[PDB]
Amino acid sequence: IEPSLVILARKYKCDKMICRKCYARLHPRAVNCRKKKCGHSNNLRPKKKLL
Amino acid sequence: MKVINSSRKVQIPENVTVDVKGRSVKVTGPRGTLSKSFDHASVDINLVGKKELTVDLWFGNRKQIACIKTITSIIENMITGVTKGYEYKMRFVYAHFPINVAVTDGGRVVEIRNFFGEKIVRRIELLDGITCYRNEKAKDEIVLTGNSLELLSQSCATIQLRSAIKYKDVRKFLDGIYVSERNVL
Amino acid sequence: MSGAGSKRKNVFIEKATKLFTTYDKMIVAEADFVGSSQLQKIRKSIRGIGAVLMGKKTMIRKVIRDLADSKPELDALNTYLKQNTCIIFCKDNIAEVKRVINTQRVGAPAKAGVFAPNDVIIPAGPTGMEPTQTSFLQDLKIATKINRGQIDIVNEVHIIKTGQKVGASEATLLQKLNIKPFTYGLEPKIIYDAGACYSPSISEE
Amino acid sequence: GRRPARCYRYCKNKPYIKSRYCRGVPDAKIRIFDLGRKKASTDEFPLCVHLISLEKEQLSSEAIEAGRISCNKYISKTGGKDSFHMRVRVHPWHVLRINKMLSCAGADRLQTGMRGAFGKPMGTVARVNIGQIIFSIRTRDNMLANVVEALRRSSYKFPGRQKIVVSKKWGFTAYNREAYQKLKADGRLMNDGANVKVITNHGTLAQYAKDIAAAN
RNA sequence: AUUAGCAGUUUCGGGGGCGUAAUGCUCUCAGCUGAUUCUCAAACUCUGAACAUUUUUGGUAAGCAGAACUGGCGAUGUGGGUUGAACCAAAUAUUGGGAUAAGACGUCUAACAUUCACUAAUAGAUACCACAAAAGGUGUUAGUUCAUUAAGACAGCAGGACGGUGGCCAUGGAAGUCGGUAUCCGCUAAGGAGUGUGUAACAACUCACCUGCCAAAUGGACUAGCCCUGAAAAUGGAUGA
RNA sequence: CGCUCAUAGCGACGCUGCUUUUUGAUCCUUCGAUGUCGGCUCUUCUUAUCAUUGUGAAGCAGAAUUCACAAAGUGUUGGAUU
Repeated sequence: IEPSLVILARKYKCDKMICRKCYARLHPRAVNCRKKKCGHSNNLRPKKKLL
Repeated sequence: MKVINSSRKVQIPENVTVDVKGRSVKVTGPRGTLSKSFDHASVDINLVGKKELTVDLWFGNRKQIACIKTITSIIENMITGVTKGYEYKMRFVYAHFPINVAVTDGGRVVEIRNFFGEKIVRRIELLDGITCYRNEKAKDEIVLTGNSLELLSQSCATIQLRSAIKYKDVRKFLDGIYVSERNVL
Repeated sequence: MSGAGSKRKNVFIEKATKLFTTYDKMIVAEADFVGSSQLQKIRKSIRGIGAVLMGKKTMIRKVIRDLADSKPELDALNTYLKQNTCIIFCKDNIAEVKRVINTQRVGAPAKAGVFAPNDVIIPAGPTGMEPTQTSFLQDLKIATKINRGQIDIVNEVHIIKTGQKVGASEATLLQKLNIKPFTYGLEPKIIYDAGACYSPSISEE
Repeated sequence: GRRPARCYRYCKNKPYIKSRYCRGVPDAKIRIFDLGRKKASTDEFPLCVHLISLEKEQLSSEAIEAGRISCNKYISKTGGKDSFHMRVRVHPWHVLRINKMLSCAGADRLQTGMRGAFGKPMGTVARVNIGQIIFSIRTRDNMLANVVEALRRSSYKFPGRQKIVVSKKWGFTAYNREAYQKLKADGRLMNDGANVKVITNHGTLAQYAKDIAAAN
């Protein structure tokens, strides 16, 4: 298993930044939930990794 | 505040000819014809002779000022697609199960069997300007190629979206068909 | 406005306009990939004979010195619009400076977006290829031909110079292979004089 | 537990203190008030960072104590204690009352429902007005960023809108910063500990030189 | 009712240091005294005004209970508030003309034109009145203040990111990167005895700061208009439609 | 607290609301009369969702479980005691 493929696959569905009200994936350079339920809230964490 | 005038300029290369008639831009290139309407704008698309195309907007504020760069860059996408059209490269990542991929060229469709060992066959048509082919050289990679970016990248996104592991932990499995490269020539 | 903020230019201009009128023969260099590891091993040789002095495009504050000096910032060769420079100043060794300044270079692989010096050779051939690293080079746009029993494209002539960026996929072919063809470092452009040009020729030796 | 403070939020009653007539009222939840170094001389801390209330209400003693702990803890984590000295500029004197009725399912039998309705004292409360300071912090000028965040941290324990101003005075005094600096550099200041006393022109009728030789 | 110190006493009541031991010198530390300092009250006062709205007590509250002035409903319709006992206008003999009042003027519905912004939500639309809050938003409009820049700004893309040194300590091992403490230097435009990821610790990638292309405005912390989140209840559904 | 880690999940000390499925509070209607508990039966409505459908988070390796969203379309039991 190539490490570059794991990096590419984590780029698309693991390296996100999930809002705290809206459990909703955003891009890793986000600052705001893009959705109305959040209230466009500026409260968001990274997606947690594995070990 | 809404500014008095906010224009942009699109540079037409010499082998490309635009045929615009009232917010209906139609490029014609060596490799293929492409067209898109911009009838959702209060915009006078207008060309200066042969080399230029000037998107303009009189008294736009925001949500209108913000749209002239969008519909300038979309005409630039239509231009670059008909000089040297886009070619996307898509790579297979799998943990254990080797993903098989079928391709014919009736509707240029892709068929993705043995994805995660699922026995459902993921037949997917391509958008109507697009073909694709397997990479004999680089292993486990299918290269998409086309004339429009809104067709090519959307076909690639449908391959990528339909190649997900459901009902599991997506941080570990990571089996799919993802866009790797986004070249032009 | 100006003259404010952190790491002030008003404490650099005391070096950037005052000691720039006390020197005879100078070297217009190139600092486009030069390290600080490779720099500390050339800034101890120049330190006894001169200095390594540059304000880096703060140097159009030298226009007030050009009243009687008539010093050109744009009238000489290499008109200073597309590159980075760190010019080499000397008091004692104005003459034999060109030999230790072009010795301490190290050959190394390049990356993507580097300023591409005049001597770059792409790693090719049988010794510049593995049978396992073909599948990376088999990823690119250019189709390969069979020459001397290897999936490889041959390009050993110089095609790129200063002012053209290197592609992104070419960087791993230099980094992963041990092929380091050129020993690069500081590059003298113009031999500058106090109001004129001493030698309007290049000499990398 | 305690009744919701939306009952006792707004001051609609006449003020009602612990006295000869309000006998058995329980104590206040805020026990200690002034926190920090507080042996600090007034020359040390020049910065008066306040927390004023924008609406008039009854800030409960239980709320002032929680805001006090929330303000103490964040600066003690940030720069350690003695880097500030805050008092609290509001005291819970008005006592609340509860006409307590039983939660029993047959409660018609037992409780005098609105007969002798005058409630028994629960808690205390502080009757803040609009623009009345409740949390005054005196600290160094290198903590204008942190004590405003601590007063923001205490603004969420308090009912409604609180405003963190940075006062234009030397800190727990009446004189402005350049005016305290004038009163010190011209020699009309003294050292009463954590506060000044100005050499006035009022004992200057025979002599005032007992104040001169101990001037700040 | 009541908070905090500073000073005097300070030897004292207790702790001790100090001359070798003590009402002997000084420190918190108690206490007495003085000049300060924070909040102060229906049953405190030096001073001290001018059903509905307002003043107002009990109650968590009530379309609850009780008062005071005034105006009403009861007694009283009419015009308006879709509707309505009290609200607004305005009081009633029977009528005609005119101008009005509150209220309105797309249609129901008698009555309009011109003009400047804000709202892009299925929102919002006559006080009483038929609700909504704390807390939020890189939604947009207006604004306040501070900082950056032709000594080349933010942003993008790239080059550097070195030594003494792997700082002291501590330990299988801890070397920039698990921790307690310091934080200076050479060389320069620029280096944290390191903003991080990882490792037998490194290595390797990385951020601080500087510099290269570039060409002109950039960044922040607030303020408060409208709007959005907050915002869930039973028949079908109500800015009156 | 969660080994480290405030906010996966929680969350004291406080504060801000909603609901009318608890019981109070009140006495506005009804005392020339509204038949008052429970159960059986049957229909419809609510969403504050237990399952099912689609999704997103986790301290989600798989399995199991936990948090949330669009969701009220369709289900939501047999019994001993009273």
